[PDB]
Amino acid sequence: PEVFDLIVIGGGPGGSTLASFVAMRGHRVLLLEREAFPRHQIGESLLPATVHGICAMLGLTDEMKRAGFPIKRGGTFRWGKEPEPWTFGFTRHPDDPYGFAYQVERARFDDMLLRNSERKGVDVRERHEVIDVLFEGERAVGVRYRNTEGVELMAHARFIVDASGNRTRVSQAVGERVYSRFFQNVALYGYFENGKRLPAPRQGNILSAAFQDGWFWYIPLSDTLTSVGAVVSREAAEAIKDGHEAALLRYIDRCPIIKEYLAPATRVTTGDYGEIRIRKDYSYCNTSFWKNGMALVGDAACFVDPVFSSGVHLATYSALLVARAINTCLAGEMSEQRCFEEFERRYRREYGNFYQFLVAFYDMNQDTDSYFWSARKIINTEERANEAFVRLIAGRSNLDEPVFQSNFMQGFTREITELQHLAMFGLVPSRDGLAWA
Ligand SMILES: Cc1cc2nc3c(=O)[nH]c(=O)nc-3n(C[C@H](O)[C@H](O)[C@H](O)COP(=O)(O)OP(=O)(O)OC[C@H]3O[C@@H](n4cnc5c(N)ncnc54)[C@H](O)[C@@H]3O)c2cc1C
Ligand SMILES: [Cl-]
Repeated sequence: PEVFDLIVIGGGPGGSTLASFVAMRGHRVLLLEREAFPRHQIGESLLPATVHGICAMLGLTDEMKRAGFPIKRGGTFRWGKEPEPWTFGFTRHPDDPYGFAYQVERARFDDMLLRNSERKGVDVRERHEVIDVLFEGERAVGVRYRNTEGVELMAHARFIVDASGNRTRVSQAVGERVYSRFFQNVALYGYFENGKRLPAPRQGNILSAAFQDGWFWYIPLSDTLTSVGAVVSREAAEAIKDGHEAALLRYIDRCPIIKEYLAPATRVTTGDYGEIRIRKDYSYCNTSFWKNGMALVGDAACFVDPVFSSGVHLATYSALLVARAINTCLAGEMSEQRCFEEFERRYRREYGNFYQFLVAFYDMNQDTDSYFWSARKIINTEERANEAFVRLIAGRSNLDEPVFQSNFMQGFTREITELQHLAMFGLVPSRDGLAWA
């Protein structure tokens, strides 16, 4: 049974990124991926930190350029108080640092990434499904898998990392997955050909649009292809079944901007983009991201919600953080505890930043007759007590007098909240950036 420095379970952006970064330091890594690449996965809109930070460190800048991925300068939102769409840009000027990102076909993007792993020296093996992580001495020491044929084998390493995404079958070995009560949403999504684009030089921007029952994303993948998804209540899903296509089509009709952008369009009916998928119970965090010899990265560890497109960034950032722990420990410096505690602290900080901001962002949409939006509001009480206090001591307690009248990780249990509080409170990289100094 083969011996490695690291075994990575899953070859999406989390797994391939971590594998590459440790192999780049000259270590033995195996990466097992259940599927044969290329394969469809949701998660198409990217951020500059991944495009200009991660992908540059991986040495993929040039290959990204040549791919023909639409260039994402920011996004447009129909969201909040006003009906008119507003826009954001990553930077004030088009070409200054971290100025843009891409809208990617994940099949091609992940494949591109996994191929780069190989070339970086990673032993990647497709059609290989991990079944169990193996423990000895209270430490993760290997995995059981099935290879390309039905054959059950084993492999061993000093470190085992679950990068196997939301359907991980091994994460419970590290911690308990705890679902957010706030982001209790289901996404229903398909692909459309020949749909319209945003104006100006913004054709490649993501568009997200709120309507009465939730919100839509609208991501251009090429001149002809658009990813389109409705994010609605979990409760609505339990009645979209036996009628996937009809549910989405009816949702499209009920969102003006999406209705108009898809009027010229035909839905893809064949291939990987001809299906309409559902994702449910996607918002969660684990009670722990590492134990002893094992770590969780990407969707295996935690996920917030698709608005503002943070998933691939989180996966790739956590991959870098784990890579640094592994590259620093395999060099006999520091300790496993110091390095993996730093990993979890940093990861929870970035996850927490997005969680907090997205709760407030959901809260800012005004739609007073929407059940969906009314149930996705910041739960205050203490601010309302404060406001009443302040009204009183300003001389304004009389609300009938016209002369005078002219929290944290919401939706989570205490355990997640406390872990997040410690990490956020409400080490520096080596010159290489591949380990800790
Ligand atoms: C509705 C929806 C919309 C989203 N939109 C965006 C977006 O616009 N932008 C963005 O950045 N993110 C988006 N995300 C999130 C994004 O999908 C994920 O965050 C991202 O794919 C995480 O990558 P990963 O490497 O951790 O996992 P994955 O991409 O899921 O890859 C894990 C890999 O592990 C493999 N695997 C599974 N089990 C095993 C096993 N037993 N053994 C071996 N291999 C296994 C799988 O085949 C897969 O290839 C969205 C998510 C949802 C739910
Ligand atoms: Cl996301």
